[PDB]
Amino acid sequence: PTVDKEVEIRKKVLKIYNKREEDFPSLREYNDFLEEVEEIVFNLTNNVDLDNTKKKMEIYQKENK
Amino acid sequence: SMSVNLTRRTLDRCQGNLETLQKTVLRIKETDEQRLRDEYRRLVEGLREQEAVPGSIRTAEHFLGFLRRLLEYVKWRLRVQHVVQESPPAFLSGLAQRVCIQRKPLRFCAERLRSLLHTLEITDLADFSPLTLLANFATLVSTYAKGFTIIIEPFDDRTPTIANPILHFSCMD
Ligand SMILES: [Cl-]
Repeated sequence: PTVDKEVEIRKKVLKIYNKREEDFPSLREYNDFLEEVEEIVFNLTNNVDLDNTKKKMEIYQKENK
Repeated sequence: SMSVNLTRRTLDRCQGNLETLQKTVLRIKETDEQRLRDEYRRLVEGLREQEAVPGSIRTAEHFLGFLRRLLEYVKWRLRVQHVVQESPPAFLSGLAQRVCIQRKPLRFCAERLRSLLHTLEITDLADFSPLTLLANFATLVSTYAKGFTIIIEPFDDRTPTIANPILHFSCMD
């Protein structure tokens, strides 16, 4: 993957995982959320566990419509 | 001190540094992942040398990807044909817009890099002087982005029956 590919994948993910620090009652929950976003971007970027990852994104997006 | 200069050639050496680090992390993933898990545990729940390390740069690979996006933004900015001057907040705004890097993880860049270098047990430190320079820039520009402010409080809350006003000089206003 090029950095350009990583960035476009990241922007797509963040359009869905779009929460900010003030959307979480605690900093711990926010930081866990950030790490989850990294795991999703890494999976889509490196073509790893794709089905479970896009399953996860669909569930998150339904729960956060 | 509080000044940093980054040349195009310095950034080329940073790209070399990131290449080296990425190859080292892949080797360690194939040979000794426990070292990486130990660094993670130290960062999230143990000894550091206030605020928790942001969840976007806890793992070695997430942090290396973060540094590649930072380096690529900075390389892009240096492709000018004339002098450019801008405020730190404008530079950070471009950073967030173009490569999705926010100000807060930038604050942690120097410390996270020192942790990563200690964890990969890289003995020589001058070898990574360019990347460290980039990390320092990241920390300085994020920490001091809004300059300084003076706040005068007419009395101390701890001792509200005496006139002990307080002058505060600090960042972030
Ligand atoms: Cl911040």
